[PDB]
This record gives sequence, C-alpha cells and structure tokens, in this order.
Amino acid sequence: EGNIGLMKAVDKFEYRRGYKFSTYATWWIRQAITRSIADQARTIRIPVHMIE
DNA sequence: TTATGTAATACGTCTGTAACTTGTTCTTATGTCTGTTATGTAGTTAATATAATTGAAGGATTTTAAGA
Repeated sequence: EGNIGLMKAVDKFEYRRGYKFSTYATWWIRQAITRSIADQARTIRIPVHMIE
C-alpha cells in the first residue's frame, strides 16, 4: 500500500517548490497505509468516518 | 226415496319466511411519489525522516527422499 502511495506521490511531484521528495512522499504513504488499514483490516467493514 | 244440510277430508293457495344475489356506498389498508437529512465515499496535506519481528523451547520413535 505504501508502494502505491509512492507511485501516486511521484505522479504529482513538483521540484520548483524546492522541498525534498521525502517530505511529500511521506504524507501520501501515510494516507495509503491509513486508508488501506481502515478499508481491509476488519471482517465487517466499518466506514472511514466511523473509523475516525 | 230423495232433497237437504251438516261434517270429515283432501287439495289448492295466499301469504309470510327465508335463501340467493346484486348495487352501491363508505371506509381503510397499501403502494407509490416526493422532499429532506444523514451516511458513505473520495482527494489532499510540502522542515526531514530511507533493510521487521516476536517468540520458543525435557519427544520418541519410525519411514522416506536428498546430499555426498
């Protein structure tokens, strides 16, 4: 899931902004891990809003 | 003997009950449409950070494939 996060982060990276890649990629990989663990870690799915 | 007149008696029968049936009329339960709110889904965030992880343990014998 974090790997998918990297692919999506690379697809929309901007180096005009001058920040390093790790800072932007960490956020997207965080989102990947959290969304996947909210959607697929239970036998009975609990919607994302109820997860938060 | 025979007309006459009462009387038993059997059969129509006029009327009172009841069954079959429909009109229609009113009431209600249901199916459906529509409007509103809550639920469910999805996208994004920009100091930097760059090889897990947690145990677990006094077994005793057989048979059968790999390695040499």
